[PDB]
Amino acid sequence: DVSYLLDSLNDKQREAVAAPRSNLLVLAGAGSGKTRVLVHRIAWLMSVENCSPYSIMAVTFTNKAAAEMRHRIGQLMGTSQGGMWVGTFHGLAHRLLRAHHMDANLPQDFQILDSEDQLRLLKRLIKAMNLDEKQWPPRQAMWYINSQKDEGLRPHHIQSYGNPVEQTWQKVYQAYQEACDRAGLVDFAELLLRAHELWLNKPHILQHYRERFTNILVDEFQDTNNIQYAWIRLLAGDTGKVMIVGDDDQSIYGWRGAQVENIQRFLNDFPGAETIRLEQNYRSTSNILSAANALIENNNGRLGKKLWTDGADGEPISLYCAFNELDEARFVVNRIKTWQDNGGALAECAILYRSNAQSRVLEEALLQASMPYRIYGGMRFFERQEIKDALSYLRLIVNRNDDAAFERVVNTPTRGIGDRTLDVVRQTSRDRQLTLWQACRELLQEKALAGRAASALQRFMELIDALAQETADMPLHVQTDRVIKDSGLRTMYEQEKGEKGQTRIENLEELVTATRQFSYNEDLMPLQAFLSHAALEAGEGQADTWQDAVQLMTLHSAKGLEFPQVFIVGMEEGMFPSQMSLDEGGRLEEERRLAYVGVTRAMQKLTLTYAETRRLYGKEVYHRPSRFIGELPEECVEEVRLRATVSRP
DNA sequence: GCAGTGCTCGTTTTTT
DNA sequence: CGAGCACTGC
Ligand SMILES: [Hg+2]
Ligand SMILES: [Hg+2]
Ligand SMILES: [Hg+2]
Repeated sequence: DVSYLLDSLNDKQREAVAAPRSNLLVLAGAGSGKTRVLVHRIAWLMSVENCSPYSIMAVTFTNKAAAEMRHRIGQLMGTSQGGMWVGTFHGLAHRLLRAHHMDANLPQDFQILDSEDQLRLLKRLIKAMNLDEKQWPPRQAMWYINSQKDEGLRPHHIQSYGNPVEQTWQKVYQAYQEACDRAGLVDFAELLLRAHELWLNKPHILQHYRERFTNILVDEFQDTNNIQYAWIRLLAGDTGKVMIVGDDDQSIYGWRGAQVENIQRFLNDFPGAETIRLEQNYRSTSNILSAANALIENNNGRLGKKLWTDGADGEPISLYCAFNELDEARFVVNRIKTWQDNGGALAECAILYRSNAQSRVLEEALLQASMPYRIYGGMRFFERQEIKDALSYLRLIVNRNDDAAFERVVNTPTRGIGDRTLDVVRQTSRDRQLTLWQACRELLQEKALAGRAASALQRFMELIDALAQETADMPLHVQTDRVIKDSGLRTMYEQEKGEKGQTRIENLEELVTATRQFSYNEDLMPLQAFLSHAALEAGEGQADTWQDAVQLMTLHSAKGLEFPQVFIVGMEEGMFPSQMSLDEGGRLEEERRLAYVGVTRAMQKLTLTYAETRRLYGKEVYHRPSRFIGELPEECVEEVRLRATVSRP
């Protein structure tokens, strides 16, 4: 019903939800409710323009997002609403490559490569090419190769004109691929490019999709890279009508491939594409939006817009100058204690910082105050070492040619397959262009390895073959439990020293549970299905989930969240903005955008703080306040301070 | 391979 | 300043 979908929505949201089928850019301000627009828009396309759920493809970047969206779509709607592709670039890209793996030149069960895996593979290849890992860093190689793919550039496209400095990397890249392709491996970047290329080379397939997906919605468009923009464009073609939602002002992932352009490029490569601006904010108080507005104007790129609210101005924005970094912490904690002692929840308080560096000091301060908290730093579940070791065994069960999985657990736990043995193996793979496993088979046959070692290498191969069979007809969480024991991993981590050893076992226990609860769906078998899941869904950092805890994280990982109380620390020049943005650049505007984001995360109160002194790795330093703090209105601001009042008793 | 030891130098930053 | 970490001698 037309009113069912438009009544709760505001004037300009309706504009977006009810516009005619076409290409349009919905420029979503900060607390404007863009998701609500995306959800309502989709239900509108189905109910009003009467489109088939199979004609809709909403794409996001994070899984959290994909889920929130898949969830909300359901409740506004009747039921499941299947037939509708909702997911992330990588996720949807992965989906296509499975459905058309053969036409994509990929094997049945190709496996995905997470950062680590990829990083290690480069290291092995750089060495096996006799290159100085000291002056040819894998980390560097990685950046080169990922950056290359985010442009659709394969090795035979690199135009290294004369500097071997580049002609060399191309070499690495060429080997990396040759290897990956030989083992059935695909990294994140590959997923998009292979998909893209897939449409380029197979007209009928591309045709089949242009025919199905006529309604495309893309969120966070300001964070797309060149190949994603391209992938969308190619799919929309001439028929598809795409709605892109974005904020050219919250783009803060440029240092990894995000194109500030794309949001405008859309407008250019799309005449007729109108632009609906959502500027009513239902998040913050008027002062916050004021300061927010003010700040962001200082940047020049911008497509323009002013966040406004119907709510009261609210409390002013508190600024604080602390002695040193350790005082700044106590300040934040005491404001929070007050919050709490007045009935405030801890989980409604967030302390934001620019660098992970800044968390240490904050925690002790919180801990000392016996104040519960949660940090959102790193180490996802499917990235912990005990988990990857386990997965690499399952990985070997699916495909013996998974060099990455082989290299990882062949001698993990130690089973006597040393370096002199593995050195021979890794070289044979190069010279006879074979996958590690293949090479171990010919060498064994040829008896080219030292008897005792060879005997060990053998026993290994037999173990994997034995598990690949014995475990064929078992439930996923049974096969997992068996592999975790037979691999010898449990025994290894069982006897690992103290607290850490404990933690690693409790996680292997969690891996089985995750497998148990793993809900099927479909296209592939559970083990592969599950491996794909673990590679694409990092999966958080465990329990301690019920406690009312204060929220700590970097500004980057606060994007999209909102808290009544938001504390931003380290607001000083030399830290925010810092190095790069100082000695000449322009990443500065990105830094002010990051700032802008932080500011627009506050609902009731914002407290910015900085110190006159902090011990920046090494000596004491004396930073002055971020220019950002000075770019906020004087009326919306309120400076707090402690003064030495010596009263003669 | 692994336990210790001597030496970096600080990536702003996190997704998949 | 120290977490992380390339180096050997067993
Ligand atoms: Hg339609
Ligand atoms: Hg001060
Ligand atoms: Hg104000």
